Amino acid sequence: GMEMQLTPFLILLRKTLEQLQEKDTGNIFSEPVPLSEVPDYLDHIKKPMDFFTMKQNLEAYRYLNFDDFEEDFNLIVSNCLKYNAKDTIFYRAAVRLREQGGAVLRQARRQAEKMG
Ligand SMILES: [K+]
Ligand SMILES: [K+]
Ligand SMILES: [K+]
Ligand SMILES: [K+]
Repeated sequence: GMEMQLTPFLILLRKTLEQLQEKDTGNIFSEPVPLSEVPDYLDHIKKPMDFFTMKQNLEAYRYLNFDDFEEDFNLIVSNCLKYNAKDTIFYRAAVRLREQGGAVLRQARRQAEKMG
């Protein structure tokens, strides 16, 4: 709302991004999928996303609401489910990350709501 301040909001997103990365204990989503090694990746995936790209977007002031930040985290998970077969560790790690990251985002959303 009209009382929310830029700096406190961005510090909340920086802490939330660190918490979401802490849940990716495999470091699967740290960096963009390398297209030289996975050349069919963009056949399936229209908007690649990863935690490094999210950190760049955050520090470029591209996240000015909570839902745009959440949408990019959800894209990390949804892209992994789309590309990888259900029997893979990567697919099951993305399902887990959706669960654990959802809990991180619920606590962070309460802090955003208290900024008015
Ligand atoms: K990590
Ligand atoms: K992936
Ligand atoms: K599953
Ligand atoms: K899911």
